[PDB]
Amino acid sequence: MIHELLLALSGYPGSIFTWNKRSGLQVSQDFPFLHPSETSVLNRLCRLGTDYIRFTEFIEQYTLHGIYLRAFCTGLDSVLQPYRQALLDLEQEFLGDPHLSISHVNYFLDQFQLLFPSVMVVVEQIKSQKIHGCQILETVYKHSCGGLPPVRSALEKILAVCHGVMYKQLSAWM
Amino acid sequence: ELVKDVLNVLIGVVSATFSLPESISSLLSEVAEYGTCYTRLSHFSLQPKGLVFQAFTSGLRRYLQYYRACVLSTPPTLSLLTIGFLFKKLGRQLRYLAELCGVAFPTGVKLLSYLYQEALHNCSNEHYPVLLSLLKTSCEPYTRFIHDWVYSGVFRDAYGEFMIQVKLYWTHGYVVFLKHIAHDIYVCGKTINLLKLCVLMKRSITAPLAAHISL
Amino acid sequence: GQVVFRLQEFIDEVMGPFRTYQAFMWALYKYFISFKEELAEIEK
Repeated sequence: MIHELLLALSGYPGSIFTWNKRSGLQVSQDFPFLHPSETSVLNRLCRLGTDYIRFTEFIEQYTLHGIYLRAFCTGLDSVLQPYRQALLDLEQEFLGDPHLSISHVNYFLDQFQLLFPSVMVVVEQIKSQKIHGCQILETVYKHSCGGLPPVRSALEKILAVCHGVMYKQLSAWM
Repeated sequence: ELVKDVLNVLIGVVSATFSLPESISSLLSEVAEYGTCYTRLSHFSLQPKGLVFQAFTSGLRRYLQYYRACVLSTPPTLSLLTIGFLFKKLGRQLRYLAELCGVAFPTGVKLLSYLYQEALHNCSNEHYPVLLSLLKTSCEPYTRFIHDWVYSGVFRDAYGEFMIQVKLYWTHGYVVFLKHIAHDIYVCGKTINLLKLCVLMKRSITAPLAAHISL
Repeated sequence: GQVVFRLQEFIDEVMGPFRTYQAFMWALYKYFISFKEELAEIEK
C-alpha cells in the first residue's frame, strides 16, 4: 500500500483509499495488513491530499469569470509545483530501499502540512463571496501580511503573477 | 514496464490495454483521454470549404508535430507517476484545443475574426503564443488578397472568403480589424482598377499600407 | 506524552489574525519537526 498511498496523494483514489465528494480522502475500514493504531496517521496524511484534489477540481473547472480570476488560477499552479516535485522524490527512495516505513513520509512532508490550510481558505473566500474584478488583488494582499514565512513567500509569488495582467492592461491603456 | 504502453497512446497506435493494485485505471484514464483528442485532430485536420480554413488547417499540423517531437524524446523508461505529472502542464492544453475546434465552424473572414476574439478573451495566460502562431499563419493567404488592391489591382477570388466580391462602373459590393482602414481599402483598389482602363496593436499591417495609400 | 499531546492539541487549535500566537506556534512547530526526525531515525 506504499505505492498505493502516493497515487492517492496525486489525485487517484482506490479501493483501500475511498473517495467522497463531501468529506474527502479517508481510510475505508480496518485491514489485517495494517497496524491497529496506525490508521491515525494515514487519515491525517489523507487530509493533505483532500486539499490537493479540491485544488485541481477548482483549477480544471476555472470556476465567476474574468481575466484576473483566470490568471489567478495559473498563478496557483506555480506554488503547487514543489509539492509535485517533493512527492516525486520519494519514488527514487522506495525503489532503492523497499523496506521503508510509513513514518518517514510524515517526517518528510511536514512543510506542506501547514501551507495548504492557510492558502485553501483563500480559495473559499472567493467561492463564497463572489470576489469579481480587481478586488482579487486585495484578498491575496490582505492575507499576504500573514505571519508564517512560507505562507507569505507563497502568496507573494501569486501576487507576482497576478499583477502580470494589470501591468499589461495598464500599459496598453496608458 | 508499461511505460512504452502509456507513451504509445499519445501517438494514436492501439496497445494491449488501449482499444478502440487496481486504481491505476483511474490514473490511466487521465492520460488515456488525452490521447482521444490527439486522434480526434488528425481525423479533423488531415485534408490539405475555404482557402483560409486550409491555412489554419495547415498551421495546426505545424504544431502537432512538435507535440510528437516532445514525446519519444526525453523518457526512455521513467517512473509511472512521472508521466502523469510531466504531461499535466502540457496535457490540459491539448484538451483546450478541443473547445476551440469542433472535436458549425466558421469560414472566410468570419473565422479570421472569430479566432481573433479568442486572443483578448484569454490573453495573459499561457495560451497566448500558441493561438498567436495560429492567427499569424491563419491570416497568411488573406493578406495576399489584400496585397492585390494595394500593389497590382488584380482582384483574386475563389469561393468568397474575401469580404468584397465582384457609366457607373462602381458596383463592387462591399458590405474585428480596425474600421479606420476597412473602408479605405475598398477605395484604394477601385482607383487602381480605374487607372488600368486609362496588447494587440495592428502595426505590422497598416504601416506598410498607409504609406502606399497616400501616394 | 502528556507534554507532547497537549502541545499538539494547541497547534491543532490554530490550524484546524492574532499574529502572535500564530507566530508563536511556528516556532514550536519548527522545533517538533527536528525533534521528530531523531525519533523517526531510531525507527530505522
